[PDB]
Amino acid sequence: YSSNPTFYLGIDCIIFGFNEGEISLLLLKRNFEPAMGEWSLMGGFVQKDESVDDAAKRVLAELTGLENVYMEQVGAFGAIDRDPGERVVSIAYYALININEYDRELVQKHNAYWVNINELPALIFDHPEMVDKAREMMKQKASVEPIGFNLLPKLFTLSQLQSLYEAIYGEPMDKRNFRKRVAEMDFIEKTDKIDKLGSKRGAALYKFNGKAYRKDPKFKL
Amino acid sequence: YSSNPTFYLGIDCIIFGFNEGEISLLLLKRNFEPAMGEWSLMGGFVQKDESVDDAAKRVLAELTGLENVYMEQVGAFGAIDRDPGERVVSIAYYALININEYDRELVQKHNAYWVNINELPALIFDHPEMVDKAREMMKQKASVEPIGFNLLPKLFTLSQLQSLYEAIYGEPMDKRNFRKRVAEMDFIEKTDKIDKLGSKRGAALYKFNGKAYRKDPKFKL
Repeated sequence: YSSNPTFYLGIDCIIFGFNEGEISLLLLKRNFEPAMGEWSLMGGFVQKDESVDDAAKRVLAELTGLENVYMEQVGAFGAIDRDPGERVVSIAYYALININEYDRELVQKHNAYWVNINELPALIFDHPEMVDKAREMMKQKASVEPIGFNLLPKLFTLSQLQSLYEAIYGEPMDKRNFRKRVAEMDFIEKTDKIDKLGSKRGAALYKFNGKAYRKDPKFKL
Repeated sequence: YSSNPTFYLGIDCIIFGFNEGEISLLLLKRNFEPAMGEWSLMGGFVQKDESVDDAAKRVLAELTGLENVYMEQVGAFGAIDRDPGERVVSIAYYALININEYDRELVQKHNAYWVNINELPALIFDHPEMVDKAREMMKQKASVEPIGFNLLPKLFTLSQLQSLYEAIYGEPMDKRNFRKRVAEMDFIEKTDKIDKLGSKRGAALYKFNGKAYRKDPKFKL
């Protein structure tokens, strides 16, 4: 153990949200050094008293004030010169949150903004490569697991769910087949509530229950 | 950067091979401390002069003498007490090699043995959890990419290819549909060579060319 070097261990969060048709990431225009004024993911460092997963949770809560967040580890990024300051190996995670539900004041302190995932600014270091990989993993996984519902409020319309999925895959779906495919899922249940987008339009709301899903975990959408 | 701790950065390789129907891992019965006499993955440590990926390659070559090996990063394992000695965060990779082709002498020095992935001994620390995750990733990926061919010699029979796939999924396939599905792949080409398993039996040999695959990269098996 002792003849080997030690490394600063970074945490970087790719924070996904969904709103009005598009998938956005929560990014920081850095107040601080290095690369001041440039865009980046939310970052921190693993501490001696916490696991790497717990560091991810802390860093995310620091920005958002959110806990019990769906998170996935993306990977350990460890090119020698990835960060020009000192050597840092960073573990990237992605997170899927409800965009109506984070802590606005914390976001303001970090000087963070939501940006459309298809219209991102240049990001520092190897952050573009972290985003690319997290996207692929998320697309891969959201086609066989119900992880997408973390991006939606507890109650959602089918129009929104469809729109979510079109945004995830950058491709429009057949409305007919989609609606059917959802009706065949018992754990996506139709409620007797409606979304009132303005005085003159409504739409039926659904909810996902993970009890019904976990008793029969079949998902493909 | 400087107010944060630094960590020993481990490398752990899950080394997959394929032979006579079954998938095996190359494991070490440790000559050395800690946990002497117990079974583990092949490990090392990231050095100051190498990227994390390059450390993975080195550690694997140390045991096998192999280079240009198909490898995938599995993840950063960072529970505080994962390794009871000092704190180590370890990056697990998996590797897919041709079992006829490694360096026997290096394997002997490390006191490593091939073991059936379904009949593994107890492994130390969080190595079981690394193996579990690498298996899932490998199964997931080998169903949509031609990564399986790294586990086979350059020339293979369809009987072997089938057998490989049955072992990957722990499930027998329909011989008929399988054979057809392969005929529909131009990049799996039939040669005029035969495997001579003993004096009295042969079978037609095929090869994968990644040129033909990369020009039209469609794979599902």
